[PDB]
Parts: sequence; structure tokens; C-alpha cells
Amino acid sequence: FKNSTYSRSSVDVLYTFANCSGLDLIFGLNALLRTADLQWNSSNAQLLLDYCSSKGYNISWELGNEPNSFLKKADIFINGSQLGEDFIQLHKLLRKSTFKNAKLYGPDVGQPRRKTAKMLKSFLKAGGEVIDSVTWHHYYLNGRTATREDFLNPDVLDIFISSVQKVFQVVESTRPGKKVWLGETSSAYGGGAPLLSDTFAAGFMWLDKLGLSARMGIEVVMRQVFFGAGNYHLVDENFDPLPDYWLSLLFKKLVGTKVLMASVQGSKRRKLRVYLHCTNTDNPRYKEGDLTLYAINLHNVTKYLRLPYPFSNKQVDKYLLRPLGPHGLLSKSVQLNGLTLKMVDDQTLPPLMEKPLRPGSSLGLPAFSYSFFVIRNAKVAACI
Amino acid sequence: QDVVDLDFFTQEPLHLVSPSFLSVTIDANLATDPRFLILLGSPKLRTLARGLSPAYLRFGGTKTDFLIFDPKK
Ligand SMILES: *[C@@H]1[C@H](O)[C@@H](O)[C@H](OCCNC(C)=O)[C@@H](C(=O)O)[C@H]1O
Ligand SMILES: *[C@@H]1O[C@H](CO)[C@@H](O)[C@H](O)[C@H]1NC(C)=O
Ligand SMILES: *[C@@H]1O[C@H](CO)[C@@H](O)[C@H](O)[C@H]1NC(C)=O
Ligand SMILES: *[C@@H]1O[C@H](CO)[C@@H](O)[C@H](O)[C@H]1NC(C)=O
Repeated sequence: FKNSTYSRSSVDVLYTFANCSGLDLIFGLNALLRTADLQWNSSNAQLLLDYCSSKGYNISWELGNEPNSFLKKADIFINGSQLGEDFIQLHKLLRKSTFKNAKLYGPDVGQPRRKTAKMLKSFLKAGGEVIDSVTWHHYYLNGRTATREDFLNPDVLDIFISSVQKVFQVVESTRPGKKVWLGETSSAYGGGAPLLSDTFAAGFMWLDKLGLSARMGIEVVMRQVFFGAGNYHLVDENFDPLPDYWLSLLFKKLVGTKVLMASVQGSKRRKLRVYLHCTNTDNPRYKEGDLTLYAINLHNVTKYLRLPYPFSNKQVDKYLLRPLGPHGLLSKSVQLNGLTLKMVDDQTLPPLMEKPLRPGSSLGLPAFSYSFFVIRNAKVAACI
Repeated sequence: QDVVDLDFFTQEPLHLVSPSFLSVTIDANLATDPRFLILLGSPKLRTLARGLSPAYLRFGGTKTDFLIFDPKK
């Protein structure tokens, strides 16, 4: 990595893009601009805030990316203590900026190594008080060595649970109650795994990450990347949406903010993975009290899920995602309820059509698939 | 046989995630790309982005700490 610059231009295209797309821009400032004492030099940041203010830009902030490897990356070491002080300086600047009441997230540390723990604890002791959320990074796999088996391995999915627990251990010890965000996550680091990070197979990891994040008290999950060079992109180099895009759209439509719990009876519960929220109520098909179950089947056979009492006679809308052949799980195309998902045109997304199941049927989930099930007229008071 | 019983907790919400729970990054790397302007210009791309609204968009990545703002450019 060498120093590159960027213009008032770059800022503007980025802003209008987020602005125009109904998205909330968080901007990461360069934390390697150091003074002789290796305090953060804030002069450059001042120019950018000044410009952004001048334009009336609603923007949130971060400072640094994965500070843990600054030594490997820039042959500079910065401890969490200093980095916490640096976050206080920037916070003061935002208070004196025109966006006094903008949000400030950090420190975008990599996943729980022993050293990463220490950096985050000491950063939170130091700067904990000025950040609106704690951002940390997760990847399951090295993009260079990831295999198809890895993407299908419940033993790989399950490691993420411990990751979250270690993070919540550091936070509860220093800033209990502080919201925790994943600031950058995907299947695999080094840009992703060719023919895996961009396929239907990517969706096991992605949906389970969402399931576990929501269950374990992660408030926001930031997917590396919406689009870009990396194989983990939701949209490819031709502006076509890959299966993870379709998966993200469907989740967005069906799954409410109120997080519940499902689990499977039996000592084995690793290959059949189940999550439960209140239904996204915005959806005019669905009313207050409805439940959205989503389930991942990593068995090589279909499994039939029975809803517990008193939900065993409800009308269930199925939303089952399976790959468009011939490349099965290595396919970049996906069918909902056996209809292929494609843009209608550059301007237009398709309807996402349910398949009502007969009331009282078990929920069929084929080998190597994932589905949502909306339980209609569940009348759950927690979701009302 | 391949039949599995589910247990559900429904008494109360265990968590509230953000409406922006499912959020996305643009790598800071992408601003070293010449086509950057063309790319975020794409109305197709904007359509796809609007479908994930609401969401946070994090502009950040390794290059976050190797980028310098120039008002002169
Ligand atoms: C997190 C980093 O912040 C990312 O910048 C990095 O991605 C590098 C390439 N990304 C593109 C071209 O979209 C990522 C990774 O290693 O994949 C993480 O380390
Ligand atoms: C920070 O940046 C300014 C502008 O380049 C520079 O002149 C100054 O010497 C730096 N400050 C410190 C304290 O090192
Ligand atoms: C952390 O860094 C500061 C300078 O920012 C230094 O003075 C302090 O003593 C350091 N502490 C440890 C244990 O690294
Ligand atoms: C599923 O996996 C087992 C491994 O014990 C294998 O031997 C079995 O034949 C597979 N069943 C299929 C493909 O239906």
C-alpha cells in the first residue's frame, strides 16, 4: 500500500450514490497520518469535514481499518491507548463541526486474536465513551486456500459463535451496554474465494452469519462488499446481482428487527440451522404477530421440519432458494420456489413470490438449501 | 427418517437489531480505480443498492489508512 489522493469529485459521487440509493454513509479516515510523537495528525481530516459541511452532507465516521496490523502494514505500531485518545480528538472535531450530532464508530479491529483482544480492551478503556458502536471484523476463511467443503462445513460455521463471545467478553468488561457492529465481514479474506464467494454456496455462510449475529446481539452486519474486485461482491463486474444479493433482498423483505429463537430437538443440531424473528411487518401481505423462520439444510438429504404447538396448523408461505443448474452450488444464479431471480430491467426488481404450503404440512427443506417460512396469523404478542 | 421437531422461544424479543441490520461496504480500494465515477454512476447499481435500503454503507478497507483528501484536485 502507497499513499494515493482523491478529489472533492470522489466524495460527491460517493455521497449522491448513498443519498440516491437510500443508504447512510459511514466514512473511514486515515489514522496513519501521525505527528512526530505518533499522535494522530488531524489536519487532512479537518479539510474533508470542512468540505463535507460546506456541502450539507449527512455523514457518520470511523478512524482507521484493522489497526492491529498497522505494524505489518505500515511498519508503525499504535496501541489501543493512543488510538482511544485519537478517537477523542476526532470526536471533539465533530462536536465543533456543523455535524456536531453525527455518529462515530470504531475501531474496526480484526477478529479475536490474543493481541487483538488487548488492543480492543485498552482502546475501549481509552476511547469507549465517544463511539456510538464497537466495530470489529470477521472472516471464516483464507481466500487463497478456502475449499467448497469449508463453505459447507458446520464446524466452520460454528467457529463464529466463539468469535462473538470473545468480542462480547472484552466489551462487557469495559463498556457494557455499548452496541456491537460487524464493520467488515465475508466468507473469506484476500478478496474472497474464486467460484465460491460469488456462488449459491456463499449463502450458507452468509445467512448463518446473519442468523447468529442477530441471535447473539450484533445490531448491524456490514457485508464486504456491495460491489468491487473481490469474489465476495454481492454484485459482479457486469452489475449483475449474485445469489448473496438475492439472499440479502429476501432477508430484508421477510425478517423483522425483533429477534426470537428456534432450535431442533436431538443431540445433533449442527447441520440443520434454524433462526426465528418477528415477520417484517412493512410487507403488506403480513400482519403483527407473524413469525419468519429461516433454516439452512447442510444434510445431503431433504429434512422435514414440524412447527411446535400451537403453530402446527398455521398457513406457511415458503421462500426456498435453490441454484439454477448446471453448476449446482457453484452456480451464480438462484431460483425462488423454482422461479429464476433476474432484474426485470436496469430500473426494476422482480416480485419475490411465496408458495403457500397446505396448513399442517411439515416444512420440506432439500439437501444443501436455505429457505424462509412466514408463519401467518401466528399472533405472537412479543411481535405486536 | 428425516423429520425434525422445532422448539421456539416466543414469550419476548431477545434482541432488537437495527432496521439497517444487513449493511454493506464499498472498499476504500475502489477509489484508486479509474472507473470509480462510471461505476457509482451506474443507475443499474443504484437500483440494486435501493433494494437493500435501509442500510449503512461503510466506505473503508485497508486503503482507508493510505488515502489523503486533496481539495486542489
Ligand atoms: C478487510 C479490508 O478492510 C478490505 O479492504 C480487504 O479487501 C481487500 C480487497 N477488496 C476488494 C477489492 O473489494 C478485506 C480482504 O482481505 O478481503 C479485509 O481484510
Ligand atoms: C501535522 O501536519 C502539519 C501539516 O503538514 C505539519 O506541518 C505538522 O508539522 C504536523 N504536526 C506535528 C505535531 O507533527
Ligand atoms: C501506548 O502508547 C503510548 C503513546 O501513544 C505510550 O506512551 C504508552 O506508554 C503505551 N503503552 C503500552 C503498554 O504500549
Ligand atoms: C451422504 O453422506 C454419507 C456420508 O456418511 C454418504 O456415505 C452417503 O451415501 C450420502 N448420501 C447421499 C448422497 O444421499
